[PDB]
Amino acid sequence: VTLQRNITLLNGVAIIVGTIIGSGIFVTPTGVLKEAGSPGLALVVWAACGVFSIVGALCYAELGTTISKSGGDYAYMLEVYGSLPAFLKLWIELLIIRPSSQYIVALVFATYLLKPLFPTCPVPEEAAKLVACLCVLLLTAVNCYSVKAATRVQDAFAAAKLLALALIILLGFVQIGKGDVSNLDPNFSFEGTKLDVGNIVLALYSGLFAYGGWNYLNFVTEEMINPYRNLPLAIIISLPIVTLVYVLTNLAYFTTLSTEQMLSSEAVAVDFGNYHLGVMSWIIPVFVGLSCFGSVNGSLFTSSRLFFVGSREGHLPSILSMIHPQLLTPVPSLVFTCVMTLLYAFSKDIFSVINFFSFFNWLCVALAIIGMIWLRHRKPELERPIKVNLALPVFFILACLFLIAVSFWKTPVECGIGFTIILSGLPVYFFGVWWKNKPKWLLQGIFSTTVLCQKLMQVVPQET
Amino acid sequence: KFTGLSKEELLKVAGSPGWVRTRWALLLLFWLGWLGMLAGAVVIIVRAPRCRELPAQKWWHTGALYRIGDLQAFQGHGAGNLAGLKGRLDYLSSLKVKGLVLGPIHKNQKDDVAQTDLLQIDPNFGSKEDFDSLLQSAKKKSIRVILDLTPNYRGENSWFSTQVDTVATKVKDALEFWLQAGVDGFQVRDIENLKDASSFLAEWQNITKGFSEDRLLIAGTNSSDLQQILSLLESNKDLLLTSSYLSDSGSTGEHTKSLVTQYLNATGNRWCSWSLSQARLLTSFLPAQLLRLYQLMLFTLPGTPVFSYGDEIGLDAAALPGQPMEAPVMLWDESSFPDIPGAVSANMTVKGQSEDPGSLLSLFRRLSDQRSKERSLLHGDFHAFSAGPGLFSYIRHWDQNERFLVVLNFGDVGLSAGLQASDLPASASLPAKADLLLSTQPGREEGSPLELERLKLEPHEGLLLRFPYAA
Ligand SMILES: CCCCCCCCCCCCCCCCCC(=O)OC[C@H](COP(=O)(O)O)OC(=O)CCCCCCCCCCCCCCCCC
Ligand SMILES: CC(C)CCC[C@H](C)[C@H]1CC[C@H]2[C@H]3CC=C4C[C@@H](OC(=O)CCC(=O)O)CC[C@@]4(C)[C@@H]3CC[C@@]12C
Ligand SMILES: CC(C)CCC[C@H](C)[C@H]1CC[C@H]2[C@H]3CC=C4C[C@@H](OC(=O)CCC(=O)O)CC[C@@]4(C)[C@@H]3CC[C@@]12C
Ligand SMILES: N[C@@]1(C(=O)O)CCc2ccc(OCc3ccccc3-c3nc4ccccc4o3)cc2C1
Ligand SMILES: *[C@@H]1O[C@H](CO)[C@@H](O[C@@H]2O[C@H](CO)[C@@H](O)[C@H](O)[C@H]2NC(C)=O)[C@H](O)[C@H]1NC(C)=O
Ligand SMILES: *[C@@H]1O[C@H](CO)[C@@H](O[C@@H]2O[C@H](CO)[C@@H](O)[C@H](O)[C@H]2NC(C)=O)[C@H](O)[C@H]1NC(C)=O
Ligand SMILES: *[C@@H]1O[C@H](CO)[C@@H](O[C@@H]2O[C@H](CO)[C@@H](O)[C@H](O)[C@H]2NC(C)=O)[C@H](O)[C@H]1NC(C)=O
Ligand SMILES: *[C@@H]1O[C@H](CO)[C@@H](O[C@@H]2O[C@H](CO)[C@@H](O)[C@H](O)[C@H]2NC(C)=O)[C@H](O)[C@H]1NC(C)=O
Repeated sequence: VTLQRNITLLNGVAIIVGTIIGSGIFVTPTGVLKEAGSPGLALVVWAACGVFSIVGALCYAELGTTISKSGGDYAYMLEVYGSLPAFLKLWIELLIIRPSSQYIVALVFATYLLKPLFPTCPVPEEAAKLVACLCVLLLTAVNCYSVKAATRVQDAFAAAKLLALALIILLGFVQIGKGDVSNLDPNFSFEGTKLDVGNIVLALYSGLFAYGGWNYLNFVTEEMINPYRNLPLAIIISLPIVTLVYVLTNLAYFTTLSTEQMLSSEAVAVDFGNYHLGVMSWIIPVFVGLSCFGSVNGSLFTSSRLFFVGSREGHLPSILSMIHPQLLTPVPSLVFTCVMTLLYAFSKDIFSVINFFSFFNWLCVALAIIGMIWLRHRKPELERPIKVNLALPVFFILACLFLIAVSFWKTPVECGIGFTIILSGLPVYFFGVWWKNKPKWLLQGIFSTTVLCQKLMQVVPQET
Repeated sequence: KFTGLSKEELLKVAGSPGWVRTRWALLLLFWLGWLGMLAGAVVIIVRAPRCRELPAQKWWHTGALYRIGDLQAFQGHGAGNLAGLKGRLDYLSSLKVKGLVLGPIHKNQKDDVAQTDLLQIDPNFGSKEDFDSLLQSAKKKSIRVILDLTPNYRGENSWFSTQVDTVATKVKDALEFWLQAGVDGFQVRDIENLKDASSFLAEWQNITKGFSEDRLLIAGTNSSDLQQILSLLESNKDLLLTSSYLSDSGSTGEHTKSLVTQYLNATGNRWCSWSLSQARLLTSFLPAQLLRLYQLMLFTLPGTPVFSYGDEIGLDAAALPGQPMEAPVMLWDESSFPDIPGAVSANMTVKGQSEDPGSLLSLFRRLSDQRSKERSLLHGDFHAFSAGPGLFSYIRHWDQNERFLVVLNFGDVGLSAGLQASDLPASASLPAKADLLLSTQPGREEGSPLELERLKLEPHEGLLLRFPYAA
């Protein structure tokens, strides 16, 4: 009774495309304009974040072919640095990182779905919260039913994302096709290029939100068919597509609108559709709403498989990683990753949890690649189907150190608050994993609630 | 297997009836809770009120207009033609003005009617191939150009005290000719000397709107009484009309409040034009301590504000000798006025005031940025309320957007606010505290929330407090 591999090459391309292309190409093409000023340097920022994500994805592709276990960026830290750093990453990825991301994308789905009922006004907050909590509860029940249904949802909505962005691109091409230039001039595109770079870094920090999720196929290996071919082939097909679509979307945003109406807009795609369609412009909010529907599916699919593997190493309770037989789906882990996401519907302002843990989110990717280089000069004989040309990891390590160095010298305010979360996660580690010689007051109670949930969900343990 | 059963004994135990009933009941309970939450979201969405439709504004509803009377006195000697006007079109984009009322540029000799043609440009301002070049260069910066067509702008009677209707047929023939060249509106001044004025204005309005609905027609009187203004506006009502209605006071705030509220109540809350003259500066009527207080009022009242050139720097024709008051010289830099080299200071120039963050031009730029952006100042609703002896306090509020509260102290001695509101509808009532966006005098923290019961106004001070849509 195992997890019964189903993921093809095209399903992986769908997972990466559908998880990456979510809200950030619709709710962010401004922040880079308000901290970059000129429309040329914003395109420079988007292209730079694209190259950064591509080189990091190639390093993770050769990592995932080297080690080849699920729970990527966690299994690698487990094979390199031991038990305690792997638990600390797993702990704050179970507490904060995944249930905030899924809730934020579900909320953006609900807001841009209810936008055509409230055209120039605000959507009521307990009506959008209660639809965000329906999206997660429906996708966690679709994922608990079958795996191939959950992969059919993902590539249907990945096709919908591309057909919704291609319409915006071809609407921009016929706007440049009628010979008028509000922006994108040859010599008039750099007026207000904010220099100093001091304000720029903040920018590079804003354009990387739309590229996040490129390392999510590494969580769901051991479920691909022929992974040594189909993991890097699904990465290098998916990710250069995104960095091209992300610049052909922003420059088409720049042909129609000007810099004074973009900076005075809270929904750039809605203001694009209002000018280029008029009536029958309601399809743009519902198509940027369905864009955020396929990004919660692809991130609930991998978050369950992360806590699956976190329990096989003894870092979690063993009720997780118990497969339901004849459905062959991790039900008690999907219930957990749904309940943790629905717990963030009590937060009023959780958009500022991004600055709290942006330093550790890149410190893990730095630490994984330092250990990747360290493993090559320590165990220099494994089956390596794809080896990377070096000094791209050397570039990426110091680039992630440059991205973490602006968290301590520019805005060091909340990083000390964020560090206390990890050091409060440490005694949880000691109590849960390290404290053996356990008394029978607690161990039999643990066995009793585990067999209770086991009889309730009808799940059996794994077994090669 | 690890801290639980294995497959065999689990399917042995947990396959009994009752244990199947519990999990089927829990699945049914899950789906009933989901269909309860969906209907809850539906009846929350339906019980949200509505939100209002935008009122389909024109381009002159969006910001201010800028009157340039004499073209030579705007630049200076030498480059006092239409080609030199093209170089200033980014300073006008700094002011965020939406329109430009160019002065009369046609060929007017003097009081001879037959030697006055409105279709031909006088050669001292340029030619038509410079004029459409200026028009196409101003269309790039989102600035519309309005052409003044007052015929006898060099004599004393502007409508030729001789033959009457013949000089109006050549205005009727010139509207069509200049509208195809691409101007965005027209202005006629001094129409208290025009015979059958209310009949001619309706004909010219129907000609101008019969071309496009993006076309303006401004009229100007020297009248100051309300019943003579309302007589011009009873047939045609899309007409902008600048006059000297607010010019009279220069004084206490009760009279200004009564003038604004009586005009807005008599005209039925239509789109009006707020001004202090038809061709004159603000310093012709106001002392120099009341310019910042009037600039805050003219940008926050429900209409189109119309200014002359030099009103942003406080230009004064009675501060420099040897200049006509109908056309003073624009002080761009320290070398602008050539006679008496040293009479012009540094705080009286454009570039000397573009550096000070507490200047007069720095107030104009902030207010003109706030007016053309916020929906409560674009098409909000006006409500003035009662206050202390010498105050003018009002509120703008559109639908659910960020509300605005303007408090003006026209008095000479200081006093408190005393904002006994008690009169506004529930969508715009006062909170217990509000922000501070702006003040016309230094000595206050711009951004920090005050509370609106210990509000104190020092002499000639105005405040621009702000508060959102709440209870
Ligand atoms: C929500 C419903 C989901 C449905 C499925 C049910 C799954 C249950 C979800 C439980 C999630 C727990 C995740 C975090 C667990 C960390 C502990 C751990 O890894 O144990 C492995 C360890 C592995 O046991 P094994 O399964 O026998 O290998 O688990 C345990 O022994 C029991 C741990 C229970 C933890 C309950 C919460 C305790 C929080 C910390 C309490 C304070 C500790 C320090 C005391 C002094 C404080 C100053
Ligand atoms: C507009 C949005 C916000 C509302 C929800 C979108 C869809 C209307 C929902 C309704 C139920 C969902 C899915 C429910 C389960 C599957 C069954 C699936 O059939 C199978 O192949 C699996 C069956 C099996 O394995 O036995 C095909 C349709 C699909 C993806 C459904 C497609 C449509 C989904 C995503
Ligand atoms: C807070 C936690 C500890 C409570 C967990 C409650 C679960 C969310 C509930 C909801 C519905 C319940 C179960 C209802 C019946 C079973 C058997 C299963 O039935 C089948 O579809 C298989 C039969 C077939 O293949 O024909 C459906 C899913 C499942 C595991 C469900 C798993 C989740 C249960 C225990
Ligand atoms: N690019 C996406 C898109 O839809 O645009 C596609 C899906 C995806 C997957 C992972 C991801 O990692 C973000 C992250 C990493 C470490 C610590 C915090 C956060 C964080 N995520 C947030 C979401 C919303 C508001 C604040 C947030 O802070 C971002 C995105 C967005
Ligand atoms: C503007 O005025 C003219 C007349 O002064 C109106 O045009 C007339 O319309 C009727 C009905 O079609 C015709 O029979 C006349 O020949 C027209 N007279 C003209 C063109 O001189 C016109 O309706 C007015 N505009 C508006 C909006 O009412
Ligand atoms: C507007 O200006 C005129 C001239 O400065 C004022 O005087 C009028 O002048 C005309 C001849 O040009 C006479 O026919 C009128 O009788 C004059 N008016 C009066 C009241 O005697 C005119 O008064 C000004 N308008 C206002 C409202 O003050
Ligand atoms: C200003 O508005 C008020 C009420 O909205 C009008 O005042 C009324 O006028 C009628 C005569 O038309 C009187 O019989 C009422 O007693 C007045 N009521 C009040 C409360 O004053 C007034 O007419 C409007 N102003 C103008 C110029 O029309
Ligand atoms: C520009 O600044 C000068 C001083 O730098 C101002 O001159 C002052 O004028 C007032 C009233 O005329 C006098 O009481 C002061 O003594 C003058 N200052 C000095 C240093 O002598 C001038 O008024 C300013 N101009 C404007 C338009 O504000």
